[PDB]
Amino acid sequence: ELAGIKDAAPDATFRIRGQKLAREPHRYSGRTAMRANISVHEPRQPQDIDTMFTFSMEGNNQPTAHRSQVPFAWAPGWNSPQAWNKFQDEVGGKLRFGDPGVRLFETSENGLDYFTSVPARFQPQDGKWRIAPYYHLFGSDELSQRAPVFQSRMPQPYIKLNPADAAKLGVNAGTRVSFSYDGNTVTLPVEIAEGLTAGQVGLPMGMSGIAPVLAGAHLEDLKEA
Amino acid sequence: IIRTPETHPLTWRLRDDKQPVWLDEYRSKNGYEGARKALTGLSPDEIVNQVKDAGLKGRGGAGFSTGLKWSLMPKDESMNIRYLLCNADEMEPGTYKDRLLMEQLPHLLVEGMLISAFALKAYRGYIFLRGEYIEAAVNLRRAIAEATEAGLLGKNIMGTGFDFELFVHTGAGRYICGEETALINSLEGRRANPRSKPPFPATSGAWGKPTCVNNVETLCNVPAILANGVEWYQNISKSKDAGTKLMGFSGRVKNPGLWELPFGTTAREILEDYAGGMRDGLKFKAWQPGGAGTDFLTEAHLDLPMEFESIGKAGSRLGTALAMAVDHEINMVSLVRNLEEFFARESCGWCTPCRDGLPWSVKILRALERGEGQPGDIETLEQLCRFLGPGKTFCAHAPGAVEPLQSAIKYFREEFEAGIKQPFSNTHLINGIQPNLLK
Amino acid sequence: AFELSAAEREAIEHEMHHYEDPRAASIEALKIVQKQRGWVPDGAIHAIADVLGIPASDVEGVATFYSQIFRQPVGRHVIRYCDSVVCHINGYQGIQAALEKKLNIKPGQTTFDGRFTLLPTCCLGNCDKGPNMMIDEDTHAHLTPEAIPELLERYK
Amino acid sequence: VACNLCAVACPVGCISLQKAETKDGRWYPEFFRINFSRCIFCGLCEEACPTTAIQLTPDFEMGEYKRQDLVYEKEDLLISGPGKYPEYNFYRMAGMAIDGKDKGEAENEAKPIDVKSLLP
Amino acid sequence: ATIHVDGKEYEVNGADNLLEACLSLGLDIPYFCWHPALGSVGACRQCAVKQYQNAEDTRGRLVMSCMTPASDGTFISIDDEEAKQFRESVVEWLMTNHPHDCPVCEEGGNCHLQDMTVMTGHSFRRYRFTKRTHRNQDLGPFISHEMNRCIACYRCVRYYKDYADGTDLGVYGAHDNVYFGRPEDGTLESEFSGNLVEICPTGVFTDKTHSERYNRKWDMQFAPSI
Ligand SMILES: Cc1cc2nc3c(=O)[nH]c(=O)nc-3n(C[C@H](O)[C@H](O)[C@H](O)COP(=O)(O)O)c2cc1C
Ligand code: SF4
Ligand code: SF4
Ligand code: SF4
Ligand code: SF4
Ligand code: SF4
Ligand code: FES
Ligand code: FES
Ligand SMILES: [Ca+2]
Repeated sequence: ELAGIKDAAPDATFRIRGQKLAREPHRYSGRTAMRANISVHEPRQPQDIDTMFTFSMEGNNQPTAHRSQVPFAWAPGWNSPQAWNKFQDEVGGKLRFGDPGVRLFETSENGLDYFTSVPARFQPQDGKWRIAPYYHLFGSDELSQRAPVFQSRMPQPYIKLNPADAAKLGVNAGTRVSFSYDGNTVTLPVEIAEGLTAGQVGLPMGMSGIAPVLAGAHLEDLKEA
Repeated sequence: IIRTPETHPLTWRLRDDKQPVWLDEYRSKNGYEGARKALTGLSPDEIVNQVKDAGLKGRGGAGFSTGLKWSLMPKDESMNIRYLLCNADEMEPGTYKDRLLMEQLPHLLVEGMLISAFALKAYRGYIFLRGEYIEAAVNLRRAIAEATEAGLLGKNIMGTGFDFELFVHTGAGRYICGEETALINSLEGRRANPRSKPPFPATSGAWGKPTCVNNVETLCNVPAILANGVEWYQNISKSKDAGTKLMGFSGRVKNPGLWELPFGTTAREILEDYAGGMRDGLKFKAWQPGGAGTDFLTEAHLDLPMEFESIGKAGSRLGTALAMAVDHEINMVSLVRNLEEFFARESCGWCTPCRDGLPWSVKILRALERGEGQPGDIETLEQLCRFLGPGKTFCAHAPGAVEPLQSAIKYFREEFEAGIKQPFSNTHLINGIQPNLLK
Repeated sequence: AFELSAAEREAIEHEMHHYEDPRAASIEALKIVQKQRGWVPDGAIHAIADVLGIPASDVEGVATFYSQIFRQPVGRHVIRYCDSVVCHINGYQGIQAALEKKLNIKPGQTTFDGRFTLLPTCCLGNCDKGPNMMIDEDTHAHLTPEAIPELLERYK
Repeated sequence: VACNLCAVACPVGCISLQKAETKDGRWYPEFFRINFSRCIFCGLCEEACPTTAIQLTPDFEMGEYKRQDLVYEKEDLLISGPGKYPEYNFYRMAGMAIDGKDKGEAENEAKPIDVKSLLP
Repeated sequence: ATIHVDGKEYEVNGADNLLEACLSLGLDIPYFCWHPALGSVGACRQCAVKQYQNAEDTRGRLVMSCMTPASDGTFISIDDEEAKQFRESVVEWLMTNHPHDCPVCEEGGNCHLQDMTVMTGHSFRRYRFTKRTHRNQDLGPFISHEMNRCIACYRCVRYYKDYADGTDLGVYGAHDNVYFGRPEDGTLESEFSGNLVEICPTGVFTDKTHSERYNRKWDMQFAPSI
């Protein structure tokens, strides 16, 4: 099934007229002084036997090179991101020699059949709160939330409640409520979400201490802390 | 000076006490007769053809014929939504005509609205005003309400099944709103940046619908053509440009006013026989034929007919035909500095040459006024004048902006050379670097 | 904090009934707020944006694009004098000097009591009777420098 | 100002530095090292410096015992005076706002006109 | 379609404008305001070429290649003397207010205006008057704002409003006091606000995360990745 990945990128023996592809621009600087604080002896340049790129400027990055992988856009006279116009066959279209990436599967001729599993309508039962997922672009991802720059853009950990459910619980906007899931009692402050359907409660998936697997689960013993 | 209706179709119903003409007085003096004829006996395309072969031209300054512009409307019946706009901005300096027709004769404008909106099949009409004409706004709104309660505005106008609605949109004081595409953009509530052509406003104008933008003077000229006929309108003046026009002189003259004359009247008659000549102790130096956005002309150009072709052959524009006279007591550098400061501070900021070259010429002329000119100054001014003409900029505000500068440079270069006193010094010295002394 | 009045909101709705798009009432809404409060405060942009359904960015751009919409507080009267070409020919400079001598302020500033705010303006359309001045809703023609303090004493 | 023009203009590549910013926003090099065992004293860095910060004094006695001591860090490069150019200041010409220099306070810079100003 | 650039015949797509058709052929035409993903508005007036009516036409007319359709049998010239002078003049007019900030700017070495001034051959300055300045805004922890370095090319407003449908950034001001930014200090609300660091041809919008540990583009070891 994974036979397509052979055509994703050419192997490490791929050369453009005998030479490799450069990683850094040809005017890379400081080559004899980046490592001078450790030792004055110039070390071996790192050898990249895995791929067709090299860890130096001794390579090919011409706009007319027959390849699909471009490390960066640079043309003589075009040092801006507008060098991609020189790196395309036509401006605004595809790359000059085809875009990288290969489809793993084609479209099947015959499709599936109709799924008869029609679910019943949602019934808000007492004492159990269904988890509505509120994803955020900054925070839901496992790796992006660890970025210290994202913490300023990170929203505060907030739990969303219907006005009717908030009135039933007697809680306002901003007050702290505590809920337990899988023997883990955590406390969060409350926003009031008008469009949320009653009997649910809204949680931000991917937060610190809140798993994204909680979507669609039920919440017990939600109460004001 | 008597004003018979045969030779003064626009201003023969004026009142001597500077009071507006209301609905009963307008209808007593043959009012809404062309409106009645056009709505009863004439098809809209017949009225468009009559305006086309009557030789009526636009009075906003472009000189474009209105019949040809009305013929650019789409013939598709699926787009029945249509808009007709009046450029009642009148923000060009030296222009005071539209204030005169639309402060004390609003029913003529209303009748022109009705006739042109029926001919264009326009279901709505707007008058894009300016914020500084309060009395004109009050008179237009009162006349519109009076025409509404008299059955001439609204649904089923005079039993013809044509529904037309008229609105007044008071502007907020920006000169670029006088441009027709920018007028449309300001009508929609956006920043008044103009639009590129093609597409024209006729194909897709206000809110994407077919739209016709016309001056106050042209829409006032229309009901006279519809009432007194077309062959009468062609026989008003024996010139290429037919019909009467509001022309007049202003600025240090005995009688700075405004008159209605047939086309082809030479500029000395409007200066001496009507404005009384220049004032006591002031001799003639120059004159602008169209106001702030035209080329200056000398004494020898005073015996020239005020037509589009004659002034265009002379190297200028007729414009609004409201000439301003400059005596010798006013320095040309100061006057051009004031003109360029107005044009630089009324730029819309869309396209680079006008936006970042008019302030440069402003600073150069301000340095010339105080006598701080440097070598290479007039060269920079004529460089800017060459590279701000038609086609280079997005709209025609910048050609009209650099027209007076190049005209005063061509005709009065000795006054600009007097301000060049300082030697050229762009770079201050740096201790430890020998300068590159260019020869 | 800025809260729109009921009369302001009613006038804005009646104005946006006239156009097919609610964005077209932005200039008239800003002018209505300007007429009611002298100038356009910071929360007025958000209020007009929430009423009209258009974002506050283009409302602020419209309010800053047009010179007759004031985004800074002004005095009880706005004296606008025509600095254009014909009034320069007719000599508006003496009128401006008389105004600066009476008000003791430069153009673009307001008096310390909030009475007058002096501003140059565009062509007022009265070039045949120039020079011309424009206090809040009244224009004046054939101005002389000696008649300026007599003219300005009828505005409290 | 740690603009890295000297490092790229150096044909031997014996310059390394890193840009850092203070609280006010001015730019300085976090570190700065020259490999004098590699430098050919070609003077291209001083020619390419847009602030005239780096200069070549008339001093030649730079012999050394070990090659590790030929790498001159920022402690051995910053001197107490302006060197061969006594009165130049890049921040007087620069358009960026720093401590003690507001917007419009540089050479040939007008005061910032606000978009809310009542003047047309 | 068939075009003739400097007397040389080329075959191009007839629907596209002259700017992208000529940039597809490798010809070098200056441009600021036009973007391949945003369309033509004809703002910067930098893309001027000299179009002739027919083959035996010598006068011509200065048009903008981004708003000129690449119709069949078009005759244009790129390196005409008047066209080159006008393009250098447009660069100079953009240079009358650009601050002396290139050593202390993050877009140095990656600046479209730098490459575009060097490409047009403009190197001599004859502007001796003052330069306008603008106060900056706090545009959140990602985008750093420096309004002095703007050239009013209207790319940011066009992308952020027409393309990304963002509502908190726009253009204000007037004739030469145009201000591109938020109406008040605050974080940019759109989820596609990062593309302003390359949509902007100058260093008005800069990557503040990169601006912390900044180094120039020639010092970057790059790689393609996902
Ligand atoms: C900068 C500029 C300002 C203009 N101002 C006006 C104006 O105030 N009134 C007007 O009728 N036309 C004005 N025009 C001309 C319009 O573009 C257009 O000719 C007019 O709206 C209708 O033309 P018409 O006379 O054929 O009806 C202006 C044009 C430009 C370029
Ligand atoms: S010439 Fe350009 S910047 Fe000037 S007013 Fe017209 S479109 Fe606006
Ligand atoms: S003088 Fe030395 S440090 Fe300077 S550019 Fe030349 S080799 Fe590099
Ligand atoms: S020494 Fe000069 S050239 Fe080198 S980074 Fe500093 S300012 Fe730039
Ligand atoms: S901020 Fe950048 S993208 Fe926006 S108009 Fe200015 S130069 Fe263009
Ligand atoms: S954005 Fe301005 S300061 Fe930065 S490199 Fe470009 S021209 Fe220089
Ligand atoms: S020039 Fe002042 S009123 Fe027209
Ligand atoms: S690229 Fe054509 S005018 Fe901007
Ligand atoms: Ca590897």
